[PDB]
Amino acid sequence: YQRLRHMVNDKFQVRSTGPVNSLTMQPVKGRKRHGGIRVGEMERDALIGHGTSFLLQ
Amino acid sequence: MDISKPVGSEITSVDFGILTAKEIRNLSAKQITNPTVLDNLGHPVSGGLYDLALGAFLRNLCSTCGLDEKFCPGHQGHIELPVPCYNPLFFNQLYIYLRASCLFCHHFRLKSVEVHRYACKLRLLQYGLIDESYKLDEITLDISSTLLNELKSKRSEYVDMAIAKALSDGRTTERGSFTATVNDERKKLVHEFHKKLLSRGKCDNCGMFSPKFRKDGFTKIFETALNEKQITNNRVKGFIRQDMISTYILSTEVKNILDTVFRKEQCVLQYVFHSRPNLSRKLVKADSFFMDVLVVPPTRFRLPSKLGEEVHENSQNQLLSKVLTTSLLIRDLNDDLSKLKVSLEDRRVIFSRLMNAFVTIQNDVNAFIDSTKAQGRTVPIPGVKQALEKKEGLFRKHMMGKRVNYAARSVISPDPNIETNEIGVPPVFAVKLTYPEPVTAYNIAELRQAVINGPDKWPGATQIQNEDGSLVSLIGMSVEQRKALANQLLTPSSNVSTHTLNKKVYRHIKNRDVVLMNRQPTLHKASMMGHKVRVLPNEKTLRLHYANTGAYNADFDGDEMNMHFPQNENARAEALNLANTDSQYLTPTSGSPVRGLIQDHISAGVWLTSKDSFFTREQYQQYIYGCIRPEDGHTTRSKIVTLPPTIFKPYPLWTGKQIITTVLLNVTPPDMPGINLISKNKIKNEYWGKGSLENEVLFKDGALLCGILDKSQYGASKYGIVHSLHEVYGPEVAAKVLSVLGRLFTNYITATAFTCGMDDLRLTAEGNKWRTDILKTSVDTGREAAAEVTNLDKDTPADDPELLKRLQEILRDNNKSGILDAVTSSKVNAITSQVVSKCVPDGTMKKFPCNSMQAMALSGAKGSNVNVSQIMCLLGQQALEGRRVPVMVSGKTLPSFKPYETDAMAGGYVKGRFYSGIKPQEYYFHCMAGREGLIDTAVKTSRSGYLQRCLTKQLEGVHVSYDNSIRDADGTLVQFMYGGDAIDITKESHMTQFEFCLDNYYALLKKYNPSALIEHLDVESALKYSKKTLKYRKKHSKEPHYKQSVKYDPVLAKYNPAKYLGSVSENFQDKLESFLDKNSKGVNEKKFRALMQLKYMRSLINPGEAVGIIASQSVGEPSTQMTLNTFNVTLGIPRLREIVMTASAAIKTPQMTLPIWNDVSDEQADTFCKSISKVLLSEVIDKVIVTETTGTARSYVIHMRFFDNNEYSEEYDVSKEELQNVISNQFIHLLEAAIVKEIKKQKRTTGPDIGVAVPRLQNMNKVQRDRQSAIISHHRFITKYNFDDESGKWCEFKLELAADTEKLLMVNIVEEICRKSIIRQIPHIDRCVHPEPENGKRVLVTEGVNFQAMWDQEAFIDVDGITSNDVAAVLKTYGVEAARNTIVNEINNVFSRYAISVSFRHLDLIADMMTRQGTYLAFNRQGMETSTSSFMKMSYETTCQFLTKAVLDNEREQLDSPSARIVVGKLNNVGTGSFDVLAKVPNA
Amino acid sequence: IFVYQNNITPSAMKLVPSIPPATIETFNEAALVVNITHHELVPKHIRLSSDEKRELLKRYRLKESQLPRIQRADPVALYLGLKRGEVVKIIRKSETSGRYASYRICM
Ligand SMILES: [Mg+2]
Ligand SMILES: [Zn+2]
Ligand SMILES: [Zn+2]
Repeated sequence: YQRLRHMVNDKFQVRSTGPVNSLTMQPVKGRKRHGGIRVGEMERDALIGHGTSFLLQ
Repeated sequence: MDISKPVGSEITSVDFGILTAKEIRNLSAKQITNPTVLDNLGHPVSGGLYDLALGAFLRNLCSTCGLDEKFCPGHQGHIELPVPCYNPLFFNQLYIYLRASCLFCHHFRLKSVEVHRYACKLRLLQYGLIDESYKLDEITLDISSTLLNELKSKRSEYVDMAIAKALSDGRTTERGSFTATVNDERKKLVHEFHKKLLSRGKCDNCGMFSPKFRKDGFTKIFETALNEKQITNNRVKGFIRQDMISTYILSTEVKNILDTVFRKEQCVLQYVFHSRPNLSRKLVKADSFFMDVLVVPPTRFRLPSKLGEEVHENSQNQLLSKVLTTSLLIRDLNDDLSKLKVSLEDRRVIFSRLMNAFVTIQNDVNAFIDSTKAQGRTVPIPGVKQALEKKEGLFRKHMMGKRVNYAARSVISPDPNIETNEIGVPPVFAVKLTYPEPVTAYNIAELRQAVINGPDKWPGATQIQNEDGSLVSLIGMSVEQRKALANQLLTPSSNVSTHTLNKKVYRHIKNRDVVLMNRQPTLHKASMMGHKVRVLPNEKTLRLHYANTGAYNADFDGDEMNMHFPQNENARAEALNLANTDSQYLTPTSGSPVRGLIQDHISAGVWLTSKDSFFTREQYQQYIYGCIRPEDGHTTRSKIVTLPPTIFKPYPLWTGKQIITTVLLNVTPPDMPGINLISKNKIKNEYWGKGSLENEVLFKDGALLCGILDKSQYGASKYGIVHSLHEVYGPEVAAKVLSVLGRLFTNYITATAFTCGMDDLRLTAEGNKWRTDILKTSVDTGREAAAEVTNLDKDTPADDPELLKRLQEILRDNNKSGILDAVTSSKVNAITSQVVSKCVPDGTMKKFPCNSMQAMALSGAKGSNVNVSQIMCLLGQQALEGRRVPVMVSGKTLPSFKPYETDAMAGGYVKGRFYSGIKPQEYYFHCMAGREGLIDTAVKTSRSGYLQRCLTKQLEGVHVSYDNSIRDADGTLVQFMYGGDAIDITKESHMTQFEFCLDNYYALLKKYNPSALIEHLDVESALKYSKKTLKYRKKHSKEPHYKQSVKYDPVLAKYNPAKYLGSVSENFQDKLESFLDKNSKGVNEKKFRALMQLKYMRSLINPGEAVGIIASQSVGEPSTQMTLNTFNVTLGIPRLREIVMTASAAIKTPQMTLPIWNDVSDEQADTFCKSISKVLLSEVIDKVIVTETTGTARSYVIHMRFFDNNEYSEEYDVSKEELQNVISNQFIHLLEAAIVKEIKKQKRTTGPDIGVAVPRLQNMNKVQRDRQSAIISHHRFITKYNFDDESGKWCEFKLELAADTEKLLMVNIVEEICRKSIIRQIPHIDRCVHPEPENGKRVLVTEGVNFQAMWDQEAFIDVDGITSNDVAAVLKTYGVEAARNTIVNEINNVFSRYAISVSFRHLDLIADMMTRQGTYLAFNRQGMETSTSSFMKMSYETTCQFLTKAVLDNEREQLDSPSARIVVGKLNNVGTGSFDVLAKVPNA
Repeated sequence: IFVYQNNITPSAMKLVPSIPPATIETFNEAALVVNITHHELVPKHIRLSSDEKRELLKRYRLKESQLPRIQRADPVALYLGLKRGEVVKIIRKSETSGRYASYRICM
């Protein structure tokens, strides 16, 4: 057996309330910087899909 | 968001308009005049971009609101432009109005009556009355002013009456009606108006010509001088003026021209610039297109970017400073202009100084707004347009999508010990993720502990929010302070201004919380479900159960998942009742399950439920409690009930199937009866020995009495045990059964393991003998097939010289090699199938159930019989891109094999298996085929990302209304009923499973409790009507659809399905009645009918359901499975793109399906195919001999040697007479034109230019004589023309050229014209073929589209059944409803080919949306143009362009589209937002 | 109804909507060779009365334009001789519900 060099849990992160960009006032990008997880257009579409308006809000 | 902080005011609508200079000057906090930003020392300079009046900056307080950098919102300032500038966004519009106006009377050059006609039509369109706008054109009486003014009066009278009449009724409000079709009619008119405006040259009011205005890329206009004809026209029309009493043009001159024109033509422009009536009564002024000032955004949005130590200057400040430098310079130029003047004459310099001043400030203004409109600087700084469209754009990157708080990301790890509805949360996340829990009397105990525990001990609390609004962090505090604050949580508020409020505790995420689990890409809503938090100690990864693997399409190969922690109870309720896992058992794509156990559990079940599996009292009870724990609420009886043993004497023993009975007996409700189901297994009875019935899965009163349980029962498979339980007992019970079975099989695999080894891969000595004997016949097959394709009798030897020459002919042609490959492959694959059928399983040493390799393939746990056969028998023929192994120019497939080897092995046929090993030749061939697949995964440009994105943006608003109809975001009707029956796909499964429903009558009657509904519905109205429609339907059964009765329409059209029992789809009605007739079986046939009627009632789609998104997700998500290439017509994503994304009128493969009659034979149809197929001259010619002889004149003897007359007449249906006409009329005229063109090309360019660089690579009859003489008179170069009239085999003609024409390549010239000459062609059709009858229907497939031509072939084709794939062509001839039906059929063909089932309810919705305008609109920028929401449009693409169109319309965004609501932070109107919640209060 | 053979003069085509309330409809005999409403993909289109339209707009609380559209120049719309505002009832066979009644407004 061979042990592969990669430590897969390198992108392991958690954010409650971290720093925000001045213009958008939205969580700033950066795992180590206590950054936010992006909820993109597809996740927006999925939250519209369930008809779950408060989850989207 | 704080629930303690409610908001009383709300934004209901957004109005788009232009800021006036006067407006900006008043609101401005400070006038910006200085280009410098900082004074010395470091303080902001007064009158600069960093002035403190624009807000708090550099630890200084704001000089306007006085607040610091945190609380100061920032303030807008202004730059005073020394000269007006064209606003870049509205330059194109002001340009249109400048070119359209007269420079003398200062009216538009179009006649006043024509202008008034547009103003009238546009006023009527402000209100929703299109019919009236067209009826205005009917109002009709070089024409006198007294007559034309009466026409304007009569037209204005009709407009005032039509508005008032519609205003009296509910046709239009005072604010005016506005729909997409109304918008389409407005957009058409405003376009037509500007087109008519620009077309007029000479002014229709005063006959004088105006000088034409030209433009460049940048905002700058020039005036082209008039021609002498137009200058003399100005002179003769100069006297009539008296009785009434290229050069650059400055911005001021243009503004002054438009100022008067916008005053004089105010009436039409009032309706040209207002989408709805102008209730504000504002004047439409020209200065809206001009900028006399520039607003300076607050310092807050122009802060210098800090990256580590370096503080970088803001790019907007840089562009603004540039505008400030130019402004100071023009102020000096105007000051010097003011000084001096007596001395003038040479005024060409003062205008040149002015032109520079104007073009410089304009460029600086342009550079700030839109950089792609400014001059090139030696990458430029991005403008505000560029800021809104940087990449995807501000709307897409920061509004439609956002980075969020209270969220975590981690690699997922599998876990069978957690519930199927749970998520294993690491304690790392649990101590950081908090919920704002308000402290009350009922939870003071729970939160006091959390407060004491603090932020590092779970379950704790990171913070405490007091009722005054302040926050107290528990992070730095010791156990002593935390204990003190806990005893201060429920203290009454002294302040009366906050007595309403109570303290909040920001408590750690507990085991009762909801979380949103997300696995990207989120192709369908099942990839974003709600999970129950289960904090697992000593964990560093997110733990997920195997039942969730399918929906997320997540494999534990180092995958990552996003965890979202919603922060309020309304968001909690949604994640627990709507988006929760259990409510996502069935996908809306096909209504089939996406939840079930995956591998060990399937293999465990086949063993546990096997007859051989017995268990003692101790063992049996252990397996029960092992998976069912009453303390964890798994039971429904508060005491574990146990069945008696199946064996009493000698020893008490329980069967394996009894454990499955006991698990159901403790998880299903006691009040309801046991499940009754007769299903089947994946494992055939033959495997379980003689006379076994172990394939028949039998459940009688919730007891497994026969058959084992496969992937077909507790996997994500339809009509299995879990699905049957889901239908009878609900989603919560099915979830419990899945978790219970999941535990049972995990525990069973721990006590009784499952393994795979070499013994499972071996064949017996008998079985291996069979393998070698069948594979012994494969040696002959190679040469046999090679002798068949080559056409050689008695089967010639492998080393035959004629055969080897014949195989070479095949090698050089791609088509010929294809015939050889397909024949040899089919023959060797037949030998493969024989080996596999004989050896597996009757020849395997170890056999099922003990052969685990065999077991896993049969159970559906993992692998198939194909993989099993490659392991134990042979790999077979290695197929490469539909064919065999690639062959070299030498005829060798490898250097080891003989050239043109007639052997199966040489072609890639592997006789070897993976157990015994594969030979090096076979190894290399396997390497080819193995890699071939990975190469396809690398070269696959087709993506379902953009296809789904285009559908979702146009369908987001589309949902189910409370009136059961499918309505868009703006209230416009898309469908009158979902799929025409209003059924939820996630319910339409057992609705036709009548036998199932009958066997579970009392179970379902208790489920669909009618006792609490009988008083709310009608039991006869619809049922009576259903009989009346069935009566008229049976009367016209044999009659065609056009002759069918239209007296009574469907029962669903007249009676609400949720209020009238019996208002069911005629499809369901026919199916239900047919079951009661064909099956005569204490349940009556009448009481069963009522239950099924009630089941349909309870299967209705809920009002609010986002059927739009669901439809696009149901077309998008499975279109990912068709990313692979073809194994003629366009398939997969490219074909789906031709329909949905581009709505192409020019399809790649246009076809026509012609249904042939019964009276037309197979020979007659093939003759008919030839009659329509395009015939070229090339197709009938065998040889062309050109005898170039130079004598006296270049003589060219062109002899056309065709194929035999009977040969081409039987192969193309072409006569000798038909050949004569084409050569004598078309071919010679085409040949003469080609020779003349070649003579010119020879004399034009003598050769390429040397030294100059070229672009980089990367005896005759009397009748014959009259015919020849007539052709000589019609052709300038021919002398002779003789054609075979008797036999019809040749055509000879002599061509005479000049002595100066010299050398020419006639053969190549002739060749090219022959394949260009058409003998017979039916317009737009290339070839008509005869394929195999499709599902029993005799049809002909055309490679072209022309209906009118096929209409003439009524004797052969049924003109009422002529199908076509081309949607636009169908729409043009047969109408919108026919095109609509073509869209639903064609999209279905794309999915049916890849064996993917998509509910027609989705396709019908998509088609209805494409045909909403009566045309064929695609899901793209073009189709979207006719949509109400400008915000939805802005968040799709060309944000500034759609914004410009919105401002010019003076549009009101009603905030009714999902996109618009997200933009303004309003709650989405879909699902939970489709209503309002009001509280009932008792006191008056 | 005026059934022409090959083509109509552009000057003659202007005389078509010149005499209201009388309406003139032109059709090419080559285009009338086969009836389009007889085709399997063309459902039964029925023109509704001013009262039937009035009732439909009430049941669904619709505004004329808020409905699915049929072009005034659509082959079926030209066949039934539809005018702007006229609502057409479409009885279409579905492979989910069977007979289904949908509607379209001619604009
Ligand atoms: Mg996998
Ligand atoms: Zn301030
Ligand atoms: Zn004029």
